[PDB]
Amino acid sequence: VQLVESGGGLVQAGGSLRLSCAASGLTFSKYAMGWFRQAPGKERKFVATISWSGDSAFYADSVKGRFTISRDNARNTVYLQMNSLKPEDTAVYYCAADRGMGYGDFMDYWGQGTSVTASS
Amino acid sequence: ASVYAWNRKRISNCVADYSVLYNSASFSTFKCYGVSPTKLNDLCFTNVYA
Ligand SMILES: *[C@@H]1O[C@H](CO)[C@@H](O)[C@H](O)[C@H]1NC(C)=O
Repeated sequence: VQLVESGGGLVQAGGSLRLSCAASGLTFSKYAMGWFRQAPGKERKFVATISWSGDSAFYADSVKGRFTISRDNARNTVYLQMNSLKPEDTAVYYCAADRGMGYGDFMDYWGQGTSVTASS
Repeated sequence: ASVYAWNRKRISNCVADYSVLYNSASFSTFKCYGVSPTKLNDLCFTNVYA
């Protein structure tokens, strides 16, 4: 029931960026976790998703080499690292969970969405 | 078709390299049950009527 987004893209210069969500309403090793984003004008698009227990991970065609969807089975937390920040990554991000293997427009639990944006 | 008069064709005896889906990057609710998306490529059964 609890899946909250925090952090931001409040960057005065380019660099490594982190997002720190927490899953503290239900289990986190059963509900396959996910991470989506809605650009300011562009729709909710897939960013990353994880398996049930974190055993399988894959990304999109433009975020795979510069992202890190890190989950935490213990201590109830989850992070998304964004590396080599680019202007094509302006969005509001959501941590998510579902009974499948993430990757669903409608999840089991939906994040609030923190604004991450890269400006150079 | 729809959910009230859906058809069930035979899905076997034909090449199915489901990696042809994994470069899609346009789906919304790709989910897989009894199998992960990855491990339905190395092993995948017959009688897989779609
Ligand atoms: C269907 O179209 C999408 C995008 O146009 C593509 O990613 C997918 O591979 C296509 N599938 C088949 C079976 O043609």
